[PDB]
Amino acid sequence: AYAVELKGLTFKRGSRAIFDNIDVRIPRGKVTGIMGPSGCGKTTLLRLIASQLRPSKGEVWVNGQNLPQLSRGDLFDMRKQFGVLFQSGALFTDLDVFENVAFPLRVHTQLPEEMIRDIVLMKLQAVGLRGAVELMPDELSGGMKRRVALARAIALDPQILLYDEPFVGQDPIAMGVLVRLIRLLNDALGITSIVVSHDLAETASIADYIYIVGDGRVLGHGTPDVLKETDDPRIRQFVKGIPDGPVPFHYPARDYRADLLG
Amino acid sequence: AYAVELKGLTFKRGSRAIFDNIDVRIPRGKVTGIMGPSGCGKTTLLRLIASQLRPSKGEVWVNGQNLPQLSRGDLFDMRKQFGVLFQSGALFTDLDVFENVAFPLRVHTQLPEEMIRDIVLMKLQAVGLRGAVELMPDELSGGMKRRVALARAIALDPQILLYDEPFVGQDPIAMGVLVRLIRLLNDALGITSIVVSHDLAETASIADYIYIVGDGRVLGHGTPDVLKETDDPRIRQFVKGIPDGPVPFHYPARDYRADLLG
Amino acid sequence: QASLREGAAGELQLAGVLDYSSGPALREQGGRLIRASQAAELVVDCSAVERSSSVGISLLLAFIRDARKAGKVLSVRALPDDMREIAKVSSLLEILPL
Amino acid sequence: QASLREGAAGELQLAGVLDYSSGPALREQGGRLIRASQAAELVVDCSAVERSSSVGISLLLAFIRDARKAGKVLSVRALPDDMREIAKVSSLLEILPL
Amino acid sequence: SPLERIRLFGRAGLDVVAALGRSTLFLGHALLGRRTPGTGLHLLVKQLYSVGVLSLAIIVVSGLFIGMVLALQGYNILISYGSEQAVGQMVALTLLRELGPVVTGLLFAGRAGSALTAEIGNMKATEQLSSLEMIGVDPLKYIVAPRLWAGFISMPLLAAIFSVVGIWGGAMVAVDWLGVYEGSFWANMQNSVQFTEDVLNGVIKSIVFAFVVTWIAVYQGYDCEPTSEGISRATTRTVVYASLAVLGLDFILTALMF
Amino acid sequence: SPLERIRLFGRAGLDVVAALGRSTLFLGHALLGRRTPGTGLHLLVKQLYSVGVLSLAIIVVSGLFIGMVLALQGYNILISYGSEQAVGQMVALTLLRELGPVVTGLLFAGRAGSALTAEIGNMKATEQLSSLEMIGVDPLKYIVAPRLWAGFISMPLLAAIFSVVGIWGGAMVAVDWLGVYEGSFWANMQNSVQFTEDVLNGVIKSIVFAFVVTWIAVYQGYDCETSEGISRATTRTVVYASLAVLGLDFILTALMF
Ligand SMILES: CCCCCCCCCCCCCCCC(=O)OC[C@H](COP(=O)(O)O)OC(=O)CCCCCCCCCCCCCCC
Ligand SMILES: CCCCCCCCCCCCCCCC(=O)OC[C@H](COP(=O)(O)O)OC(=O)CCCCCCCCCCCCCCC
Repeated sequence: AYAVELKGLTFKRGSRAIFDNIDVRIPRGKVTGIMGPSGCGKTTLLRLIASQLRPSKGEVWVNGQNLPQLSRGDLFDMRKQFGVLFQSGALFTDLDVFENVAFPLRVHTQLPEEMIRDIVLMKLQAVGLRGAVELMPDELSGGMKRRVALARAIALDPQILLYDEPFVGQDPIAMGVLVRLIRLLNDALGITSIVVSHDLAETASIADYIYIVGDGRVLGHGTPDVLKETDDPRIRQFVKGIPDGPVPFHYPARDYRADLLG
Repeated sequence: AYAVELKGLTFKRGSRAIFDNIDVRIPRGKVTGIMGPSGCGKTTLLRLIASQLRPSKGEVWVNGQNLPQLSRGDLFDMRKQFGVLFQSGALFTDLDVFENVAFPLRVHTQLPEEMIRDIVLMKLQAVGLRGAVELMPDELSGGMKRRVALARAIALDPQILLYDEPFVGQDPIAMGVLVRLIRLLNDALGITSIVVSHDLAETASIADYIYIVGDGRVLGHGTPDVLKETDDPRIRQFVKGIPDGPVPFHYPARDYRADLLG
Repeated sequence: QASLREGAAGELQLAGVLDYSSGPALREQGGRLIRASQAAELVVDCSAVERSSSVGISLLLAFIRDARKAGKVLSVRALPDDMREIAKVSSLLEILPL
Repeated sequence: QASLREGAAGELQLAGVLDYSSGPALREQGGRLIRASQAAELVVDCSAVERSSSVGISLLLAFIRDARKAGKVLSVRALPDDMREIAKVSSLLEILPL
Repeated sequence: SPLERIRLFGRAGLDVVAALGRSTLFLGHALLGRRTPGTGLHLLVKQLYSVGVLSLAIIVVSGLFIGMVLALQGYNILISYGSEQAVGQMVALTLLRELGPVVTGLLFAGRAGSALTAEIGNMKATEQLSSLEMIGVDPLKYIVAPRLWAGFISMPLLAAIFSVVGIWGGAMVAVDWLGVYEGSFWANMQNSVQFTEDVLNGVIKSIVFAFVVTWIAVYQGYDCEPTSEGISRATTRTVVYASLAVLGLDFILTALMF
Repeated sequence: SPLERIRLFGRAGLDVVAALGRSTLFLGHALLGRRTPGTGLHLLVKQLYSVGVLSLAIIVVSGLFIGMVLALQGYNILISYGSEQAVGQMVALTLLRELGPVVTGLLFAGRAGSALTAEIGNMKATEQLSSLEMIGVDPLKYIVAPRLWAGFISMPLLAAIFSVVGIWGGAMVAVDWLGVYEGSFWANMQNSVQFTEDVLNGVIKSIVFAFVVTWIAVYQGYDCETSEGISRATTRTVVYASLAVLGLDFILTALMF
């Protein structure tokens, strides 16, 4: 069926209305991507499907049953189904790289310590960053501090894995290797991938069913091509440069002739 | 005939050789760009042609007389020639937006506080942020926190201006207005621009004579389309995704058989 | 550097390069000295302007704020190309009477 | 869920689901209790393996790291296509012989 | 606006008690919520190294300095009276019941009251603290619970070490720099301190701060807004509030037992 | 490895003795370099509001609390000496001669020894300072020189206010709940305080680790790396400034008992 479904979901932070009756339907096996202008809280939609933030009302069908209606004895087991990847890696500074990638194994699973080593190595291998199995996260350049986090994600073989603005703020090489890695992951393992990154220029390549999110509601959805010609004013303003549109370019000044003379 | 000429510059930071015998010419009126992989010192090459850092050996020739061979009272006057737009704004958190944009004017010039308002406004109605002329940079959104810095830069009416990582990490509807402003300032005013960012697609779309910097030396230079098929191994690896090439994708591990079986 | 003359009969001339140097000098020497001696229709003519920066526009925008104080109506003729561009960027083309 | 039988005298067979739970138990009951026989060139036929994941790969991978210790040689036959993918993802292609 | 100025003042005042309630809720959820899978004693050991052992040099040099200051000061004050042979009683009385725990509060809340807040703040602002919730490990029982338990059982030990080194370094200046009878020093010292009334009193006064310093030094780090400036403001809010709490709760805990 | 640990310890020993040198050169360039084009007195006033006036609500309440502590304690240790009237000649000696000037250091270097280094390090991290040299303004004499001058002339006033509030708190608690005769209290206090050896001594004792607290609070923020760099530099300056308060307290009180 579908991987993640949010039928009639909404969420607010101290009466701020971050999301109002939004709805997203993620297809299993395909790299969907949500994105939106600065401040729409894409990351906030990320943590909802990861049960890191409680939805005000709605339900989140993740790989079947909904999350916020489960006991911790079952939600903690559903945590095995998906990983994440926050930009800047979000690496544990207390643990060196090997424990940093073994951590998800040392929580959900009780495997012989030597099996954890084989699994982590064969995981750090796929992500390339296998050599520094003893370095410390501060020693790792911001480029490879993300691939090791991706390796941590793909441990336990999660069926879906999110991405929090992965390719934002890095050279075209360290971004090319990361997009190749997410492509290899989704294509080979046959696991969903939800790239939550506002940079459309790169996501449009790796997006199968790309969504848009802005002003607290689902701002259309489809394949990248059909959103390049969406004809929606706000969305056609987003998907191309076109600075001024539904989102303004100026600030609500009183008047130029007013401030300049009076 | 060129705006900025670098005669055999060399720079090292604690015997690091961050830049060895580099020689770059910036064409007047053309919005050039420089870029490179993560950590090739582009930020330093910026502060270098702006005399924020002292060249160990060599000379930056700017608009005639070279910078690092002048008296403080003369280099300070030369500071009227160029501004700098740092990513993340580089806004003065103490002063409100008005005094912020007026700051470079209250330094080089003793002008009536009623005349400075006109220059600030006309240099803020251009960049769009003429409204929040009284807000504090703490309150300005992460997007417009950069356009006000650009307004501050274009104050004093410089002849060249430098851009540190301008379009990296922002929604396209804001990168759109920013790149439109970078192209307008060059086209309308006729002032050189030196974009310094590793956003390959966008920089190649805006830049005229793009140079590339890599691990301490100039990695060739030319028009954008030329560098797209130069077939220079490292450069063709850079200007395309192509995760592997001269820069190794893998980390120097020991042996995939050894680290796993032993 | 700069200059300003031809008052009481319109045709308010302006000399060459208008930078941070010649800013406040002309600003004062036209602000009250020239402005007082003026009559209606206050034609300002920046013909012999070799070059100018945005301080030049602010000066030309300093002639409007006091013309409203002085009551005399005014307009700008023979606007150069550099000032034209410094205006077009700030889009205050209509602000300057032509 | 899964089991390990028919060993200690030749072809050692696998069962269906090699998940994370059945990982350590299968490893232990196969690691020595089957390998330590020193009978012949062990063949591990993963025929009836319905579903598996990287834990299954390490299981097949721990299966050989003791044969290398015990001197004898073993190789996998009929490797299911899902584990084939899980291995092809990492650079592991011929490190696991078949 | 003056009326809106009073509105903002009342807003901050109510925000303070709201944050206090949120903080005690957080402490409750941290200390006795549930045994999370990643939890272990190695956490407590690592934090006891990050909170206590690293804070040993500062507290020991402070003890030596504040001890010789207390001695070299009282010796002057006692010289006029003539009871200099009781200087040993003075330092062991002030540096053990009032100046000992108070200064080791003002100091443990300076190093490990700011290091803790900045640390778990930078955790929260690099998503390292959120990514723990996705793996399922509750961050409270893994990131802050060892901080709390390494502040509760490392500030009293720090205060004991501080008072011991201060007493010894007061002796080391009264005896071998100002010349009083060492035997008289130690003897007159151990006749007028009344352990059950001063030593254990200072230990309880130190425990109460140990609880109230490592609680507002780890909360203020679990609550700072996730940025590079919210953290640099929390690592000052925590030093201010923790010095204030040391002083105030020491005033209370000494009015409760003179 | 032992030899590499000894190499690293020698490296750190050369660093700390070179940092003091770099910090001294930075202080020199900051205090008496030149006259930068953008300076003035408005900067000094602004940073005096951030350093001193914002650090009033902490040290005033600290003075009150430590005053009632000093009184409620000495009276207890003096109830057995018979001189329960000397409390005045105590909460005006301990809170003036050593503890009052010192605690103002241990606390000012916690509120404005940390906020100062955070505000002047996050500046270096958000490119503020590096964006000041391009405008031509010397960052040292525009950003850090007003911090130094707002720490030099606002910690002594903080110590004086702290001592005044502490003396008054010791009075309020010595007379109200302790019942000591207010007359004899203020009498013994005013008599045995010896201005030239206690008040001015505390004031110079405060100026010393004002100059030395604002110096290493400003420098440790002008020389930090990233949010993790500043979050560590603020701890480093809190520690170094408490250490240089206590150490300078010992060294100064040794020169004048
Ligand atoms: C003569 C009358 C004057 C006397 C006044 C009495 C003052 C009493 C002392 C005041 C306390 C100072 C704390 C300051 C912290 C603050 O302001 O609180 C400020 C912060 C919130 O500030 P923010 O706005 O930054 O969020 O709140 C917290 O951090 C919550 C924790 C505070 C803990 C308070 C102390 C609890 C007491 C526990 C004692 C029992 C321990 C026994 C266990 C074994
Ligand atoms: C009446 C006399 C006038 C008084 C004159 C004032 C003297 C000023 C001297 C202050 C020295 C501090 C310099 C600045 C430090 C800095 O910024 O430098 C900071 C650097 C930090 O380097 P890192 O980057 O490696 O951390 O080093 C330090 O942390 C220095 C620690 C400060 C400790 C000062 C304590 C001095 C007293 C020691 C006691 C002696 C022990 C003897 C007991 C038996």
